[PDB]
Amino acid sequence: DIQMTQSPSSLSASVGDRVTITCRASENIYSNLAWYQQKQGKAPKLLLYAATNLQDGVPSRFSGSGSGTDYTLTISSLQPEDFATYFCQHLWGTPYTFGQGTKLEIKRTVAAPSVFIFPPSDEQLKSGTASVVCLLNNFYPREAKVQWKVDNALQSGNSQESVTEQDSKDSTYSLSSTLTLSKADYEKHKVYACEVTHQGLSSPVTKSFNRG
Amino acid sequence: MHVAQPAVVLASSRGIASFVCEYASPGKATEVRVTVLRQADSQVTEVCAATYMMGNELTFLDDSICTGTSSGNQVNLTIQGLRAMDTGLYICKVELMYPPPYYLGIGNGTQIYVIDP
Amino acid sequence: VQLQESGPGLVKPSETLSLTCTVSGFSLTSYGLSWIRQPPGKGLEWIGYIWYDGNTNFHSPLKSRVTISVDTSKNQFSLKLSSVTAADTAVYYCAKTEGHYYGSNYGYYALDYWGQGTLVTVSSASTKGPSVFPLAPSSKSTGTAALGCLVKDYFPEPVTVSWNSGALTSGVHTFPAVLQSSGLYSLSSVVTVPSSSLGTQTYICNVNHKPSNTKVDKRVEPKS
Ligand SMILES: *[C@@H]1O[C@H](CO)[C@@H](O)[C@H](O)[C@H]1NC(C)=O
Repeated sequence: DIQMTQSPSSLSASVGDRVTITCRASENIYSNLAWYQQKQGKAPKLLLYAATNLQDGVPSRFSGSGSGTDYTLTISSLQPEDFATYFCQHLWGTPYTFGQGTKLEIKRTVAAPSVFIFPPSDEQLKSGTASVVCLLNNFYPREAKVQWKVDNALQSGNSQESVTEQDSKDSTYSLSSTLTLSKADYEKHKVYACEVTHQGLSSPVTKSFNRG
Repeated sequence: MHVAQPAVVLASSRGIASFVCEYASPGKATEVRVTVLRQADSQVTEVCAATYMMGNELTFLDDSICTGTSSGNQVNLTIQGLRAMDTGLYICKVELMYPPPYYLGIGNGTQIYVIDP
Repeated sequence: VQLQESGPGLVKPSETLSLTCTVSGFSLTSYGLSWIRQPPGKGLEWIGYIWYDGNTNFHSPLKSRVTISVDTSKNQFSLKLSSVTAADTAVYYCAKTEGHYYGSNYGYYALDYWGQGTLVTVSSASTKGPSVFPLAPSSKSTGTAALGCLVKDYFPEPVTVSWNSGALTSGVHTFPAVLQSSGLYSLSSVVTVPSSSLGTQTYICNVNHKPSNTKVDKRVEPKS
């Protein structure tokens, strides 16, 4: 009945900067607004009730403004811990509709990944499966390319990457590329390499092993 | 929850003052209590009050100095028999009882002025 | 002060979904309980509420199908969604709805306390339990070493992993699951621990797949 729209859908801003999240309502809600912080994997935490009044537990750098239909947030002196997806909600009407939500991103300093590689455990080989894993640990930005090679034979549509969200303290990423061969195809080859090229490092780094 | 009412009113020579108290509501508030307070020299006291059931009129408490008529989400409060001693700020308090959730609103108040012939 | 959701991780399509929200610190106070859901990587959606009156009078896109109630004796509220479809895959939260004194007025409500949230994936498929294998550290001393656990082939989401039954915590990286070509999920968990403490320190990963009711404690160590 009364819909909400936030903007922008996402944004970036370095640590220490001042950032604001706007949330305009269709009708007038007379400052019956709530702001929420959600770090994925957890339920959202209430920051501001009554538009401007901030909840006891929340730091003072969080503050709200606005009236009538247009309302805003403000983070004077942003911290890395504030990485989350922020939501606004009106509670002046039958359905307490949430806003679409804005995703705040830290944007840290450039950092290179620590590359690791993991051969498939013999425990797994018994079952008939063969999963060889490659680990990019703590880097920024997320834009990174990993190339799998089996006896210098490039693997293209065989891996599955899985990247974790920006860290609370490090403000970094981590990637998990897993190559999946057949038990037969696996032990019919020698060298398994994980070539990692990234902005943080000068020469593409390769971490490999010979099954034996 | 904000409730609006005239900033200032002049009571006629007869001694009749009137003011409306219109209030913001989420929608369909079956029961509402209106309560008028008189702010004298640094003290507030309830002079009249009334419940407001939707779809019908008001129901004031006996000995209430006020009488009113409804119209959606606003009541047209009139008080009779006034003289200079009764001049003060007449705040009206409105609260939504049923159905929940409960809300509570208080206006800036209508400053009623009076002078005797 | 606290509350948590309890519901089945999986439910077949076109049959009523039933949840519960066991609570503590309620009553003896003018309380109101809301229900909220959040599909994967999607925004929040408010469903309904219920107050200490027992009043469940509201409107919402789901009002047609939902049926919120309360069992005062057991201290738990029950949401019941009807004829579920793929659209109803989401994390369902229950949250206390509390009013506030602000200046002369009272009201300005907001969801004060939230629960952990129970993820329910509607699907016709059967629940498969995970196989968990080790990812041991290789021959390399110097920054430091790295090890992990591979949780493969399970359905449905989620699985939760903790190292040394919650003791390690520092330096961990448990990645999001990925849907394999087969249709079963799989994820990896990883830790970076000092090279000094490898043979003189024990490392276990505690995986738990509640939907299948399987829990495993796998020990990870070098391969001689
Ligand atoms: C308020 O009551 C008085 C007396 O009847 C009169 O002015 C009228 O009825 C009401 N005023 C308005 C503007 O509705």
